[PDB]
Amino acid sequence: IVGGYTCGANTVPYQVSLNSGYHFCGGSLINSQWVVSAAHCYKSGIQVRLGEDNINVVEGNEQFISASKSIVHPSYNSNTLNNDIMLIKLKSAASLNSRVASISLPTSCASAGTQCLISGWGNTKSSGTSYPDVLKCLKAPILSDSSCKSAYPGQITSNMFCAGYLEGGKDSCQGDSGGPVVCSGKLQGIVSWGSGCAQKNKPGVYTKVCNYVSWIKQTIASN
Ligand SMILES: COc1ccccc1-c1cc([C@@H](CC(=O)[O-])C(=O)[O-])cc(-c2nc3cc(C(N)=[NH2+])ccc3[nH]2)c1[O-]
Ligand SMILES: [Ca+2]
Repeated sequence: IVGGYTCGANTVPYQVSLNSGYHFCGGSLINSQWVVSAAHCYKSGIQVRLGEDNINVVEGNEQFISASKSIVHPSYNSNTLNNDIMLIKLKSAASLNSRVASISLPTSCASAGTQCLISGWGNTKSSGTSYPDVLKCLKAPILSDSSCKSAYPGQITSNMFCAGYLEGGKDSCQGDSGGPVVCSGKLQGIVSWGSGCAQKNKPGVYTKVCNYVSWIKQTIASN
């Protein structure tokens, strides 16, 4: 997250770190046994780390659980990143509490202008890598479709939306992929891609979760 601030330990109880010997992507806890993340963060040997804050020190409240299965959306296209969503079922349920809680799925899509909270342990620099130890937060609005399409002509599908700042300096970045974009207490987006990080006129692009609600529910139901 570039241009963000320290969230404060466990202030974002639904955030998870996907670890394969190191933190590589974020994710959102949606029920005690399932997490939603991005399809391009898929790999085997994933351990889900809940209740985290400083990812390099155990401080307490952390729960490490291996993933049972990862279900990448069947229509996920790696070249366009269309349908960049994945469900990971945990080997055992997490114990929910105030530091580990699920987030709600939406009932409507959100409008441009809605303000959301984006978090992650991704790069904090737009030029070079600087990965933090604690969770970073950023408040960003959803942009209109015309501003999104002007920024990325021919690269935005109806399963994506843009959020951020056209002037640059504040944005999500690599390492943040798979994590949450929460607006009015609902999971509306998944950190997916962007051109560089926090570059002028190149906002973050997010998976439009409201379009996968029925799929999430059905897929969780049948598994
Ligand atoms: C397939 O790529 C990945 C697989 C697993 C984990 C991260 C990535 C991933 C990789 C890479 C690097 C790879 C490198 O240089 O090492 C690449 O290909 O540009 C970038 C991202 C990434 N960039 C991002 C930029 C933004 C943004 N708001 N501007 C948001 C999410 C991003 N995720 C990103 O999500
Ligand atoms: Ca820790």
